[PDB]
Amino acid sequence: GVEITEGVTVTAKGNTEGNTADLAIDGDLSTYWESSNDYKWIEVDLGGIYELSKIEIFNKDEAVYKYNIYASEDGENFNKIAYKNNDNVSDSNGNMHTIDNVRAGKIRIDVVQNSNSDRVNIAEINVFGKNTGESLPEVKKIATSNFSETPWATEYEKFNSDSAYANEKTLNEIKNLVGRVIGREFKDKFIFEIRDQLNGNDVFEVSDSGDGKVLIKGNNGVSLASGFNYYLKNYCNVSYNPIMGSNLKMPETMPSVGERVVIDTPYEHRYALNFCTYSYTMSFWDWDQYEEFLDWCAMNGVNLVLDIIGQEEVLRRTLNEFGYSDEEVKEFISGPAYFAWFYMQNMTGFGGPLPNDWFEQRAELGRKMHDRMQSFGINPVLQGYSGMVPRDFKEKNQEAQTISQGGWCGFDRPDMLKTYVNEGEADYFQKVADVFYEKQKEVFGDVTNFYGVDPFHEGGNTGDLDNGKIYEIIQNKMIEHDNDAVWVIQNWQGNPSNNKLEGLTKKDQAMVLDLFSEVSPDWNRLEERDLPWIWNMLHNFGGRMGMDAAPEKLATEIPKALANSEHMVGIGITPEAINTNPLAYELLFDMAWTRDQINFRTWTEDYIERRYGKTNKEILEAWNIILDTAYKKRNDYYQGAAESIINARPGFGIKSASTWGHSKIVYDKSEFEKAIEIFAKNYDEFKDSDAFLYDFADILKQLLANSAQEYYEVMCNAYNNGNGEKFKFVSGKFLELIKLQERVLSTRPEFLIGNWIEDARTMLKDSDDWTKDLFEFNARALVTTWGSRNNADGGGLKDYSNRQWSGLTEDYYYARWEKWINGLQAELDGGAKAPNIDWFKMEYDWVNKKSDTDKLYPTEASNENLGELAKIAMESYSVTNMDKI
Ligand SMILES: CC(=O)N[C@@H]1[C@@H](O)[C@H](O)[C@@H](CO)N[C@@H]1CO
Ligand SMILES: [Ca+2]
Repeated sequence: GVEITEGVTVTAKGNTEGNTADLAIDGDLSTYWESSNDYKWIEVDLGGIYELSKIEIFNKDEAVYKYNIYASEDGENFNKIAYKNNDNVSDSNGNMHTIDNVRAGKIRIDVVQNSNSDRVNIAEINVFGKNTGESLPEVKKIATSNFSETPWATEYEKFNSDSAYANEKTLNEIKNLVGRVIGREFKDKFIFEIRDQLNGNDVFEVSDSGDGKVLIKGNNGVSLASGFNYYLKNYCNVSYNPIMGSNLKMPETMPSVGERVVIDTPYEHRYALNFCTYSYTMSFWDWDQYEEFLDWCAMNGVNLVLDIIGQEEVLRRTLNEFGYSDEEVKEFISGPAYFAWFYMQNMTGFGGPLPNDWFEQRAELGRKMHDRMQSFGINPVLQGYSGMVPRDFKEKNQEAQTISQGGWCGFDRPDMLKTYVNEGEADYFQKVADVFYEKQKEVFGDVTNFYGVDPFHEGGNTGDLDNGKIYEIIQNKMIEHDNDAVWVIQNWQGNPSNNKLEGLTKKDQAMVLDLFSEVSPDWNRLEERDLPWIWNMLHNFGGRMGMDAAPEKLATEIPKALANSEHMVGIGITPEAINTNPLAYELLFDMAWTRDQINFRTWTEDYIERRYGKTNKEILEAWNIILDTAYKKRNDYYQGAAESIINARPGFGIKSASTWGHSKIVYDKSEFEKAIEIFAKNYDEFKDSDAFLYDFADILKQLLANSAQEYYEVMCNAYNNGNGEKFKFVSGKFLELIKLQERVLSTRPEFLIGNWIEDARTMLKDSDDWTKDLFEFNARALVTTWGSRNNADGGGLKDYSNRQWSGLTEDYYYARWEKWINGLQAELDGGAKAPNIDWFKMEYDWVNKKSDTDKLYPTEASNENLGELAKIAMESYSVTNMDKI
């Protein structure tokens, strides 16, 4: 094990001025590399492959550093060979790590923590090993297939050109949906038929075949699956929701339909998904989860779906034509949990770089999905182009004209190409837009006419440019590459302004999603300008959880809008995550199949019976309590469910966990608790229904969140009044309340942080330790600090995506409240005034832990008895009995 003192080089992706990467290997403890951004790692090339025995690391000062060390012997796979995670200070002796004679040609050191500073540093790194005499192999450049080369193109064109082949494909796939949803044994109890549209509208039919089979007709795959769904819900008491709880118990014999049914929808489009859904929910989904979602979409009538899968390969091909290497593209693109804000032009780089094999795998996932969407008749919304480029685009393309977009929550927005230039100037918008659309075809082929792009989303800068001309040129360029193109435009807090929208010269080739129609509708100005538009329920913000829904508005306002408009072309959901309140989403898509207002109370009565497989007068009573409290119609502005005090940074006078959220419970808390009492009383009868268990946990965790808020206010008066003994008692019950909450959360697999993290770590096959640790960082950061310090704090993003999740509650939310409570108690006991707590440092310490070295979170839910937990909460942690407590 001889020290390697020749041929050693190093790179980094960032450094503060005069603290370059090479200063970590110059044999001088007085010079150091220091990080300047969130790339906190350096990569050492050893000038050959050595079997390493020791790695020695010196820091620039005496802080507590934590870091992870990776090695590669093939040039591609960097696996973890050592780490420091104890709390020892660095000193002048350095830290020496034993390596077990691991072959390595390259080494990565990632300094994730410095107790003294946001920035990390390495003064010296020495490596000890024996030469093997071998050199690393040249690593294969990124290669991806053109669509036309693949079997996907063959199958896609065959569907297009052969109506008989396509109908057989659609009918066979619908049969496969039946098998996946309710069981293979039910596939041959259904006969599916393509029919025509009913006077220009999508339509389905359900009826008896004559021999005890169910005959379902529909004009395309979505209508057929919606007919299948209609039959399950109205004749089988069955309810399908692969994300939020199902009752799939089929009768012993197929129920007969009786009088035939024909049902159509007046909406050309039924739309689903926010850009944000691709991050807060779908970041680590595999094909199995996409297939389920599409089965559920088709069954709920969905036929228009935002689709950004594999767009990284589209952008790689595009930027490669303008002076960007693959490595530079990977630095530009974000990590896997941040594509929502990368493609909305809000942020770059953070969470990356993506692995090299990312690009082909995701292009293949996208092609897989377009085949299934084609079978069903679901239109994807691919990408438009508006001028997004990296900030160094002019450095590489000197004649290009760009506009700096400034910051977004402490992130650097990408630049924007000037949408038009002067005569004599080069028009790189035309150049890059031409390539972008052409490369998108190369990756996926002609799969849709709908394209989504949103310049100046939540900021940016229009420079000297005219707002209307900008939108005129973007649309014209889109139509140039697809004559039937429809630009799908988000409508969010009054933007894009009327002046922007009036620049659209082809109104029929634009479609505006009114993003927030169930709380802050903004479609009148779209309707006035004869712009096709869609009525959308947003409902969910950041995946933040709680009992919250607007069923009365859905049942009334949607048909009212259709009766008072001419350019309402559909309805949709725009949730930032799909993880809460399945009633809201079931009801929205149901409103596609009526032109009249419906009764939301009686609809809910039918819904819960098929959701639980059974019903009675007590369960119905509890849900009418829910309808009169958490789901009651309101007329204020609010973003998502009222937040749980448990999830907020501890402090005085807290009114929300997120920056733009709300913690006020607008219903009577003791009234709502009656729903929990009724669920507990009927637990033993309904416990065989997983959806009942799902909803029980939902209302019970809402109960403990509601009561915790009351205990916090008491806890706060005790301190402000100096009553130490009372504070100790109230805060003791508070922490005990959270402990009980953790047990409730533990019962649901949907609430386990271990599932979120494991999905991140396993979403690619044959990925190295480096990639797994980096993906886990994406998963941990998104639901806590969101970004690093300037994003969480100065940017306002801290706890934006806070989740009432198992494990995360124990190790994050409880830990914060415990540390704050201990500080206040010491002060009240005659100690020094409680220090200010740098919350972000503590939070980022959890963000950077790894599942394979620190603590592995479970993927299996517990067996705790919700009914029993409900009794404990009512007796010892409730609002009703709070004065006895
Ligand atoms: C950090 C975040 O998730 N910000 C989202 C933004 O990305 C989204 O466009 C908007 C409308 O859905 N809701 C939030 C902003 O108010
Ligand atoms: Ca040095």
